[PDB]
Amino acid sequence: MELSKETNPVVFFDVCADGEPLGRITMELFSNIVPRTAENFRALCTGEKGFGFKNSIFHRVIPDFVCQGGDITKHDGTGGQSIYGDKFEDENFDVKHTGPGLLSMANQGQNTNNSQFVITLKKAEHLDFKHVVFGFVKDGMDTVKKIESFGSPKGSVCRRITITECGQI
Amino acid sequence: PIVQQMVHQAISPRTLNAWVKVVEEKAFSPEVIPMFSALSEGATPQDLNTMLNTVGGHQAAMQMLKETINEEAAEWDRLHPVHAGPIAPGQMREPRGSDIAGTTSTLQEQIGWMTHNPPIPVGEIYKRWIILGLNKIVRMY
Repeated sequence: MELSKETNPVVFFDVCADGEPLGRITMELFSNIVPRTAENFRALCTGEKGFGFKNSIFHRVIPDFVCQGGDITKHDGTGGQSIYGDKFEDENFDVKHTGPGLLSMANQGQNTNNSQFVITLKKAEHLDFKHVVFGFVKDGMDTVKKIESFGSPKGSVCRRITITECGQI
Repeated sequence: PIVQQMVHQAISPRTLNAWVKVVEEKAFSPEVIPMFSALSEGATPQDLNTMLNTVGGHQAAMQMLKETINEEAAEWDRLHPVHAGPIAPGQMREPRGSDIAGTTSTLQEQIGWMTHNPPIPVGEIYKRWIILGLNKIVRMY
């Protein structure tokens, strides 16, 4: 990826499925393109604002599409909370959904970003101009594929997939 | 309405005329409800609105009907909270009460929900709300 930079923040998720370790997902955030959206995600990984992704789950997984999580308030897709509020605006749509392993903001329409996010499992151009892409999986796509295997077409998960540890490297 | 491949057609003037006839002639009769059901086979929310809006007068009755529709729409939202996207390929966003009532949804969305596999029969759901409202109006006389 040619958008990558050494000065961009790097964060991680350690993921477990019903207690069984799945490994670490390491992500670079495009602060060079979307600093506000990147800063939200970074802060939620560290939990420095008093809340974050620690012990949140992947509540929705659709194979060959997305692994979705980050609902830190309701843990089912109905909630979420950013460092800027329970809603903040779409920063830009510069980076497109060109392939797997991209980080993109979940939302309920225009300017409804909070903490919910997606890791893409495939190119998803139909999300372009609608969801803000703000990073990519630098390492541990094997962990993302393990998460994918517990999903279903309608999004239901057959295991409790918890972010047991997270932070910034 | 949707007719079966499932394809969309605009509402027929004959359907509208038949509805206007039963509303005008046999106003506040119990048999308005079965006639409403008979004339709304495969109807979209758009079609149902077109039927209801074609009637001139009876605006106090329409206001009561509107109030019933708003209650059922709010009840739908109470029981069906919104889940965050993104929408997967070949799938639909979740309809809100106002989408079922044909207020905030597009025709294409209405068609999309009704013809999806599995479907969300927004036309039928809205029909139940309307029939509930029609029953209230008939009940008080």
